[PDB]
Amino acid sequence: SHPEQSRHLATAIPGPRSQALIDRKGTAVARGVGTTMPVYAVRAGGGIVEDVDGNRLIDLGSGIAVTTVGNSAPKVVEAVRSQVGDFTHTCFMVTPYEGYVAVCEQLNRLTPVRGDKRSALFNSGSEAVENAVKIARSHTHKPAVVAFDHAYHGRTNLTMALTAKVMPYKDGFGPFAPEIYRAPLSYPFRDAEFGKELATDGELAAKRAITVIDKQIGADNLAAVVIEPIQGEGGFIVPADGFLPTLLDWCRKNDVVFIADEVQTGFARTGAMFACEHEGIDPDLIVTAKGIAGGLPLSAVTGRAEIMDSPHVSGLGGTYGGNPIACAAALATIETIESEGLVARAQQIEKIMKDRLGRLQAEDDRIGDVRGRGAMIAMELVKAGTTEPDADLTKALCAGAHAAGVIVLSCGTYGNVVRFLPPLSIGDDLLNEGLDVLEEVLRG
Amino acid sequence: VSHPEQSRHLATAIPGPRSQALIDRKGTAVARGVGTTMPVYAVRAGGGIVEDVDGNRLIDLGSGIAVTTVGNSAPKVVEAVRSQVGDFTHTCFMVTPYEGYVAVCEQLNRLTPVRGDKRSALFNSGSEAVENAVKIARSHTHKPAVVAFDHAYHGRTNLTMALTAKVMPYKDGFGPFAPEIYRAPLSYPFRDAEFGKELATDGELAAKRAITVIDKQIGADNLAAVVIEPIQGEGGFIVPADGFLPTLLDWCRKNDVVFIADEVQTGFARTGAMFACEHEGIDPDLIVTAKGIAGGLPLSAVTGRAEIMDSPHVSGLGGTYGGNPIACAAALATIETIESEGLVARAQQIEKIMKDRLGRLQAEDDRIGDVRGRGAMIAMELVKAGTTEPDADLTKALCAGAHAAGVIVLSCGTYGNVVRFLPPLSIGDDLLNEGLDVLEEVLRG
Repeated sequence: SHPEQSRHLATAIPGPRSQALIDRKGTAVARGVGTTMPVYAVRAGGGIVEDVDGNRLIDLGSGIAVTTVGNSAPKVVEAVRSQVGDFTHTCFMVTPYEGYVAVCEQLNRLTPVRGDKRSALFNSGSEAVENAVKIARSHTHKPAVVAFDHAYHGRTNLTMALTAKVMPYKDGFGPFAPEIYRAPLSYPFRDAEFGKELATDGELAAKRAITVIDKQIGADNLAAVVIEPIQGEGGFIVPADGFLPTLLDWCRKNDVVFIADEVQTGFARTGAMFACEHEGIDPDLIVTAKGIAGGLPLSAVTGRAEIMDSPHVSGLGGTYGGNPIACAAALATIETIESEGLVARAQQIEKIMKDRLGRLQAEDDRIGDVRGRGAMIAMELVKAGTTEPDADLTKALCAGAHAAGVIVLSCGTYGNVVRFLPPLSIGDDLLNEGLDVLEEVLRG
Repeated sequence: VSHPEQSRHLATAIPGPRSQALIDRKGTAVARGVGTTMPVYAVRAGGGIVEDVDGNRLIDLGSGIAVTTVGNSAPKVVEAVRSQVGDFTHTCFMVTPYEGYVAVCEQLNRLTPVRGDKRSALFNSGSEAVENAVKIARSHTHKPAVVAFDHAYHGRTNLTMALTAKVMPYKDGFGPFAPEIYRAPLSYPFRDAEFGKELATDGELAAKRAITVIDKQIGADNLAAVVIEPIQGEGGFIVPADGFLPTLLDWCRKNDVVFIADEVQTGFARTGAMFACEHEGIDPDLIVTAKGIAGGLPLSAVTGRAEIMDSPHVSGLGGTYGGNPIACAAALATIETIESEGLVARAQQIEKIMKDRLGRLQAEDDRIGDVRGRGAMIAMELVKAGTTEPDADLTKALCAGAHAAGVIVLSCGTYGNVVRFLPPLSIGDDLLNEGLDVLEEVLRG
């Protein structure tokens, strides 16, 4: 039974029980673990998170794009409750189980990779990115990996290296994994300053990136190009059409592994099962996590078999990876997406969000850009009439929204992107109410 | 919760038909690099048994590589998970926090061998937790280098692969690796004895040799941290001579270097103490935990002195899933189970049984060169008779024979010649003795 599907302010935010927990957190948990919301969760589902003080908050974050099928989705709940009674863990590398194999089979069926495929399962998106890189290096016997401006790939030493922004992800945590290189990205809103055409000519932006890659790395030294189809933490940046196709074509001609990092965009989030579908991109490897298992810790790499099978037996794995409870949850998640038509639901949500935010942009020129696909939509805030970022306004907006019982996140290289990641279980009325709150706060 | 029948049972050949069908599916769906030890597919597990799809019931002497210490599907863990999942599966602690995360951190702070004011942070895997302990140490010290030891195992990410000593299969072809990672010599009494019997058990002098390497080849003013397992796990259940860890700790404290105890495998009752640092009264600066922490659910942690832990800036630590609320509920239940079922004492009982059985076997069979470990982390090292030459061939044959007779048993070691025993603390004496009987019978044959 989920919380009542209405916003409710029982107390000030934070309320007293949340504040008590904030004080406990401060004396038990390292300060490096930051928290966005000043409330403590007790129950969640549909479009709501209910806190320890009885407030019900509208969820426009889905736990950073994780609870796409909704928190405590009925199929996930049942799958976890059943499996936990059978076994919690055998370690797949010790005693295997059907759940792991079935999830790999489903990934192989569902992903935009073409031909014969194999998969492997881990826990976090960072681990899965690490394994995609291991796999590419093993297959190609080449060292280098290139990632892009505004990219985010995780918090391990190598995924920090792959990540572009230092504060807070990398600052003081190096030195970082070697032979990682940076290439320029298609970012239409900011590329427009140098030519309206370059803001829309994705093939040309890819050629700029290729020249960097060719000259500064060389295909014969390059294992892999890793890219998010839409940059997530970097600001919900959607590349100009032609950028991803041209990159993939270059990789295919130069024996370089094209790795799509769909940790955030994957599993119905962008109004397709995978965001690579929007331009018909068939990557060599695809990394998945977040929405894959309805909140349970699971991640994966799926890819062309000949690439995936290069690592030697026992060269991939980890103790917990592909946990049987998580696998049960992932199968339940897939079944939920397919049975409830959640890809189409993300499309419906895109229409509502782009309509509402577009009308807002029309009334407020501090909104420089509205962008994204499906239920991954954002607005970038700027000093009116310019592309100068306004992170101060972004912080103010988010703080005001939180005070009014709405969970909303920011992101961006310049800290000035307000993003929207509602779960696909949110109803239209709560989605529209959340956006109403943002409008009211922005007006004041 | 209803665990499988607590008896070994061979319903079919190993593998049976249903397992063979699954082996065939695995081969066409799963990357070959994900290896599997047992040729059987699990359906249910608990107590001291794993039951497979063909109805075979195998004796579990692996606990999923030291994870299901409290037993598979432990009653309190099952209850906690089932309760939590109905409330919420995930909010991201970094977005909307929840009490379970805080409560696990408070419990770690209370139970760990770190002294003074403490803080914790939660992740998913042991590799992630090691990575975090390193990030924390670097942030706090503003020094770059980290030293790990011969025979060390710390994980499968780029940096934890760097920290890990053995290349096959952990590192091979997966570099280049994270920079400013260095290697120092380890106390390994069995193999050190060839070079001096007295020296081999002098852990203080062993530490002094490692400190000389560290001083000369790195320098304290360039070194953020020393990371070490109290008993090396994948490297062979190597127990350092007494005085090694205390002397290393003392040097670190004198030289502003973070001493990181990697208790991913040794932690949470496994060694007959809550934490293995307790056996010599070591108080590390940071301690890494995972595996047994949450009864099989994916969770890991770093706990440490508050002034070190709080060095990273706000939002510098975390990850999307870390400290998942279902895993936190399982951790709280795991801790409660260890206390309520007296599992630390149970680990001590199992130590006695295993060391007595294996010591008798060693007296009768000169191919057993060494029997070592603590608690329910015990191993025997197999050698050519009369020597310390490793016998990986015998190890493999012994493990294969055991698997065919319905016993899950693992190997390890730098030279592939260590048979390890990691029974769950929920195993009955009779099944544990039966599992050991199987190993004996296979070894005789």
